[PDB]
Amino acid sequence: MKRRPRKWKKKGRMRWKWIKKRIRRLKRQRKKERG
Amino acid sequence: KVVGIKGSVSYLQALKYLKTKKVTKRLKEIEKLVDTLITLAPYAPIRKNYAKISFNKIKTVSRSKIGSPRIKSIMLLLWNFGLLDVKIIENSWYVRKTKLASLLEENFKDLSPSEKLKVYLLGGLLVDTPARFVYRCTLNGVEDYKGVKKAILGYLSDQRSNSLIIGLSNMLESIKFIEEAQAYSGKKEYIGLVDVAFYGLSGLYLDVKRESGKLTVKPNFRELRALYEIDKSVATGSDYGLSISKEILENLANTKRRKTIFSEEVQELLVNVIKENAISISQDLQNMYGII
Amino acid sequence: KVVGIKGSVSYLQALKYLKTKKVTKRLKEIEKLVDTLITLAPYAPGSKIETIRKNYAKISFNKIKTVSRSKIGSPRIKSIMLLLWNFGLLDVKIIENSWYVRKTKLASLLEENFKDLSPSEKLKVYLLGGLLVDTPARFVYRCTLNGVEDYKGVKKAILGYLSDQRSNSLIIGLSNMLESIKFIEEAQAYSGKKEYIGLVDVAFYGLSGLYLDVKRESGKLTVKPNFRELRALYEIDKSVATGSDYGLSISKEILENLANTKRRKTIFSEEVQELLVNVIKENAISISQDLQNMYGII
Amino acid sequence: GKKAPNGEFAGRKLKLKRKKFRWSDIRYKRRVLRLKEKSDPLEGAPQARGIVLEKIAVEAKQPNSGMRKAVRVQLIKNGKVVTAFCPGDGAIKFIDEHDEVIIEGIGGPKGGSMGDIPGIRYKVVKVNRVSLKELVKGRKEKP
Amino acid sequence: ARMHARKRGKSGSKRPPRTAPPIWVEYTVEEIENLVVKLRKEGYSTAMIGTILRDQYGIPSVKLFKDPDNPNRNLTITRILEKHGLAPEIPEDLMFLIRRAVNLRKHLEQHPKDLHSMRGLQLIESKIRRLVKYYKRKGKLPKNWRYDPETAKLL
Amino acid sequence: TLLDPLANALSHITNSERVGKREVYIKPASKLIGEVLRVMQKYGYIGEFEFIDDGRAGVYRVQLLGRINKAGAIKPRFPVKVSEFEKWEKRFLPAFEFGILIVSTSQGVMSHKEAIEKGIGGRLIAYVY
RNA sequence: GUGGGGUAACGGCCCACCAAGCCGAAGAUCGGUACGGGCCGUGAGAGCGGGAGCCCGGAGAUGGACACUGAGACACGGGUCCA
RNA sequence: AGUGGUGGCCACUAUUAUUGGGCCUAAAGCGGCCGUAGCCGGGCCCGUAAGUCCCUGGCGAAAUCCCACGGCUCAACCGUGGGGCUCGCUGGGGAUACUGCGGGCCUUGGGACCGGGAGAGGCCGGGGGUACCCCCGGGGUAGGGGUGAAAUCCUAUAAUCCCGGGGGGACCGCCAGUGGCGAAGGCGCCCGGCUGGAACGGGUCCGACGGUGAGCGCGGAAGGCCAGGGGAGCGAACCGGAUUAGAUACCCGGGUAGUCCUGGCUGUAAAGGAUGCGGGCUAGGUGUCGGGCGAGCUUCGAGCUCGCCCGGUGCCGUAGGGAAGCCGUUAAGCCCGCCGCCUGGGGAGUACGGCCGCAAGGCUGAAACUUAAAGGAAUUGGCGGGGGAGCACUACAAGGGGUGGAGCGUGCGGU
RNA sequence: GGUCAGGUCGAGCCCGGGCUCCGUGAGGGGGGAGAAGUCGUAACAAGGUAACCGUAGGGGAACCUACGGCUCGAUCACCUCCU
Repeated sequence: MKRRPRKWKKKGRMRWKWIKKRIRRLKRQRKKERG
Repeated sequence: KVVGIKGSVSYLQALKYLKTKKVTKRLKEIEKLVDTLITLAPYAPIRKNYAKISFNKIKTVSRSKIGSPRIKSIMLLLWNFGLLDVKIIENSWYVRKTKLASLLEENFKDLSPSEKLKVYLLGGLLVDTPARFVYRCTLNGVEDYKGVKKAILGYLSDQRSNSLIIGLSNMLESIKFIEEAQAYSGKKEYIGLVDVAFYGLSGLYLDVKRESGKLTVKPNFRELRALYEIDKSVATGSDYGLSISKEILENLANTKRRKTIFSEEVQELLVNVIKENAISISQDLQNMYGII
Repeated sequence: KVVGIKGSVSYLQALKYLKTKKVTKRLKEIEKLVDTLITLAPYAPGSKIETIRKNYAKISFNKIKTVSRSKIGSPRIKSIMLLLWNFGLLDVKIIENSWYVRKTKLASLLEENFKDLSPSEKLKVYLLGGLLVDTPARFVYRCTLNGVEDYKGVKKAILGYLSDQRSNSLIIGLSNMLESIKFIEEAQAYSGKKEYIGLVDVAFYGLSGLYLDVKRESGKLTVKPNFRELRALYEIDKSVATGSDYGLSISKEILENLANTKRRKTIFSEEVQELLVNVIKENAISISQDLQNMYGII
Repeated sequence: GKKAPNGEFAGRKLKLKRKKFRWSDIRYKRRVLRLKEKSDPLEGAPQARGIVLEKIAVEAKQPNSGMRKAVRVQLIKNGKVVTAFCPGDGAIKFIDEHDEVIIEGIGGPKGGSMGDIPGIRYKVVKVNRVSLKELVKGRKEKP
Repeated sequence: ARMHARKRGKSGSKRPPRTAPPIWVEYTVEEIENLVVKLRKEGYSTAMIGTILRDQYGIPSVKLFKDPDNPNRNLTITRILEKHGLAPEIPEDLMFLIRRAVNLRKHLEQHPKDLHSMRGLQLIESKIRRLVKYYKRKGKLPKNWRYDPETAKLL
Repeated sequence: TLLDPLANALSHITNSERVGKREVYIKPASKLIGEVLRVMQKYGYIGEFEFIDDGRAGVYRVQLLGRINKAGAIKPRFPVKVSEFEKWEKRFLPAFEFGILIVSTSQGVMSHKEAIEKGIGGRLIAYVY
């Protein structure tokens, strides 16, 4: 999980923690669908 | 590998009250655990529908503080009766729901918990499941594990056994150490799949007696009759080439007709549901245990 | 219940070099790991559950390490131990969240007779001695002799072999292979994604170290023989026929290709080869009953 | 620290360093691996000939306001369908259904879209080989 | 001591740029030989031998007196130890590391949770191995000679 | 760890120049350094340069006449023929024959101008202007 | 490596026997990509790119395979077969 | 007699940086240490002459490149002559400074050793600390608890509270600080033992044994996970009370996992000094920490005052540096050594593939497409349910008068 | 020159299997451009509970909670940097 610090300045975007959690959830679902 | 449990050897005898009307704490605990696992299990009509079991997690799902061995034993039973597909990665457990599950649950969700468990076990026995093999072994007149050990060899001999090979092989694997547990030690320290099969049936028509490492089991012929005709009502299940001997058959004969096990609408509904979907559940059982 | 390992699918691929004299560090660590595993696992007689954990050896993987003060991954150890069990040189029992090991009769003898022999040759004699007696790996080898080229052949072969009832010497081991096939054929026959290794696969490895050559992913794990090595192998086999045919007939094509081949150099010097031949011939009954115990019901 | 390795013998490591980091540029990558070519609709052809299939108007990008006409063109060379801006005031009248037309890059930044109108990459230069600019000037006539 | 602790400390020691031995010193080049062999027969390494020479015997350095047997070379205590065969055959500076290493191995075998001492082991082992890498290149050791965690106990 | 005496020496010289100190003391003296110091003194960039035996590595002492702009040690020892000094001259010196370059040829270390008059190329080692 | 066949000619080129070698992190193998060079375009130059027109060397005749005659060919306007 | 449009290529571009790029705050120095190949490497003496350089033999075809003259009217083109061309090659000779290679000498680099002193260096055993929760008995009635208010909850079966006694788990306050130690994460009750490391003082020994480190290895805060124990308080999820238009929260009452022990995994963070590491140099002043040195005081202490050297650690600050913020011998200044990392924003840390892990997930990592900017410092204003100061009738405290209730006058909106 | 026995090259042909590319594809997801539509106030001043990072659970989303860290935090008193 490469982490670009520039993605943490909150203007025009959500707190980076929550987008990270969202994308992780997406990854879990996609892997599960393939199994 | 070994597929063994400790400590809970006496835990599974508490289903003896299922055929009665008395309800103890253990029985209601089991009734609470079973539906919990069933709902937890996924179902969608292989590697895409398997949930891992983490004991520290499935202990607060219902505020229980239950030891792991009990949890292992209960799903062992659920598989042994063909209600739950279990895959054991080394020191890990993975759970999937079957076709019969989410059909018995689908139609009989509103029955009493005790009768829900009872009908679940009955439906399991009704179809070609490992439990039905043990039931037919009893009907042929087995007393202990050794007769089952002979009957499995007999069944794999005929080469129609391909549908249920791996289940029998797992039983044989377990027996290869349950026999050791009872051969020399009076303490039945561990539980094999055979004992889990004996219990559950004890919750229907059998009676078990722990005896110096052994599991001496006897039938109660009234209920055995009360379910024999039910089995013959829908003959969508093979005897696996076994045959009832005399004494069991005649003891079935010449009896006072005990009460039908449940309400009559329950019996006919259970008949119809499995009749109109027998093929799919049989194929699922082939996936469970069948090879080709 | 399934038996198999993640990750190290191609770790035993490096074992094939032992056919030649080429030396590779992977093979070096494989040999060292085999040596250590056999060293720590004792030959007790367990035939009980209590005998295990009393006269067995508990395996602490974190203690197992190469001689570099460098940790060695667990799945490699799992594979190398599963192989040793598969060849009967060791006995494994997975007591819950633990692994226990005890030597067999083949062990404590194959080591005893060839102590001052080269490491590569030491491992080589271990595989051959595993093959020469009634081993499930030997069943696979005879299946190859019949002309089995993939897992499907082994599946059909064992299904037929269970149509005899004279199969109680390797019933549980072959059942374990059957279920491993059932649960890994889907991987190696559907979706073409290889992430686990069945018992047939770890059997195919080692044979590839002796006389076989195994291709890579076609989904399956297709294989081919080498007739030059097969001639010497079958010669040694028929020298000491202390292992059944299991009702598996040799295809005439393989027999003529054995005939059409010339003489290829024996696996070892004929002196140590004869030593191995006669020590196996001497103690066949004891080893046979031991393998009957830990592969058969009675 | 000092830029390294400034050694008299270390020319190798210098060469691998530079080759490695030249991949960090995007245009060198677009040249070497030919990515534009493997994504090309025009396969590097400065012109093309196609058949118009429909007239479509487009709203400009705000804060600019206006309606720009164009045509969706199926290209004979490979069959793909792409939009094509029509230049010149009062010009789309001279482009119609099922018209042989000649189409050409539109020359925005990076070879992209021009100004307000995004996405569109090409423009119409001749209809039935007759120059669009001429007919916009009106001296000639479409056949 | 910037080798691993990476601190720039300076407790080193100084001598004056005297090219000839002092005049006030009195012992003869053979007298110092007798005294140093006498000391070395007690079981004293070279360092403390020199300390005894400088402190009580007041000899600022053996380096100042040239080797009678070689004018091109300056007399050293160690060369005299070679002369009478009392020089060691492993380099001493490595033998101390050997003994320290084995002792620490014992201590940590009693104490399997002192990871800081484990890193200390990892540190010292590189010291012995680097000095061996040097001495092999010089030929003051057997060219096959190799430390072992077990053999080193014997030394 | 010290690697070369020369880069440090000329760095010391350039540092001392801007601050304007009179005397300097280059600690790691070597046989090469003196052959260097002779050259620009012959061209006048410095006053006397004296060796001092410290007993370890010698120290060179120089007083500065305030006529150095920068004195660098070209470290990667470029070799050069005679017909192409003009290129390298354009790299380290500011104008036509302004300053010098120092090269080492088969004869020894010596200034580049007399080298081209003697017509002997070699390894550039320093420059000062 | 030994000892020979075949070639205009040395050569595993080929054959029989013997031995286990050869290449790889200084990028083997595999894949993508391309006739090589003298040169050509641009740039103060380091350099970057390109190899079509002319000359040298290379190779090819619908794809493949094959033989006669010849000093020289498996031969664009000689021959045979398959597709 | 051309000019315009599109596409492709070099310049622009020090936006590929060997010449010659950046990584504290914008892209980028890695979470830390070790060490292999490789790269860079102390001084002096003897030798070789591979590299390096000079001379000379052959050769690197023509056309093409540059120049003078001549021919076509000059030119383009061509001729004669001169010089270069990728030219990487090769014979012989000469030099030895340096790199290389070989033999000898030397400590300053480095490493070892020894002696007082310092320290939350780590590990093990024992001992102790106040506080909290539970339990038992006595006193004692009528509430406690909590909040902006309450409410849930506890309580008369005796609560809260005070006293006597017993049990349980966690943690070691004040002394405490920019202290100290450690490679980093991190480390604090007292004693006994084992063990690492450094400084300081001494050449006391050896002699370049060194720096860096691709590939490798090692341990490494929290949280999660596996197996067994444990569970005082705290408190993920969850259960209620309350707040609110709505409250899946903030507030309150509970409450499982976790928090602790043993044995493993997971290899993680704004792991930040957002500063990868070693050497040489470059104005200063000032304190604290440890060691040494010199004086003086001393109720004679490992006590007390002043200066210096060494090592560690802060502040201010000259020149210098930098977009500035700021740094400035603890550089982010000038040189010398070695790796990684960066090349407009997003798509993205994604897809696909590989490896690892039991699992969560870790390491590696594009493309199409989209966009005129993103981003950094700093100035002025405006604004803050920020802070400070000074004010009042368009503010309020004191007092008084009075409107909107009825009618009407007047006018606004609407019919 | 024909026929037969054999050898060599072997173009091709049939079957089984491995691999790659293109087309079309039911069906599933997310990414971006538009502004109209709807819900909510998350962040920027202490953004009305400081903000952010690592980890895990929950929630329609903004998000909330829990433990360890950070000053890319304010008002101040302030241990306090200057004073």
